[PDB]
Amino acid sequence: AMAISNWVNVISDLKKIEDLIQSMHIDATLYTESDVHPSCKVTAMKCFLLELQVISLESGDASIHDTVENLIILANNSLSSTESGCKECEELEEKNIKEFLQSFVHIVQMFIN
Amino acid sequence: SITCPPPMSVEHADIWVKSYSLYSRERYICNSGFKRKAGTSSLTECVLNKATNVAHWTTPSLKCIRDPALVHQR
Repeated sequence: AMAISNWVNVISDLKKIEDLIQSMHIDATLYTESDVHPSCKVTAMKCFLLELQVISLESGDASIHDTVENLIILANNSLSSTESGCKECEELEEKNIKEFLQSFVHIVQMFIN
Repeated sequence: SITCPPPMSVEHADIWVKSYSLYSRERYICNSGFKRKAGTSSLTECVLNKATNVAHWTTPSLKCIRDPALVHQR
């Protein structure tokens, strides 16, 4: 069977989340690394993943939680198969959900081969 | 016509409530020198104990941590 990278499925879960939240009113601001240096990418990916969970929690929605759960399962998988002096997540700029998810796609493109 | 009481305190955070009305959504904000822990939520909501007709604010998962920006200059 064809091996398809987990990050592809991560990208389409992000798109799914974008569509699902359009009907809702999530107004959280989230730590967002808009320009990830390659040298800190795993640190940054971990922040994105943590902050996606806030979107999930605040949603109170089954489909969103299920999509988020599937996304982070997929991500942790890939990340299984040391960066020093990277910013903590709380050092990042906070942005709205739309910019957050756009930047999440951007980092995911870095992990695709 | 149900409304919520003053919200409970969250360590290192404060809150100003725009509406005490049922299902109102509000947010705790970490004090100066503290930051919301990534992956924790500041949202609280006024919800109903169904078989009590009494409303309360949900506990947020928020955790306020020392600002990492500062933790390095002392």
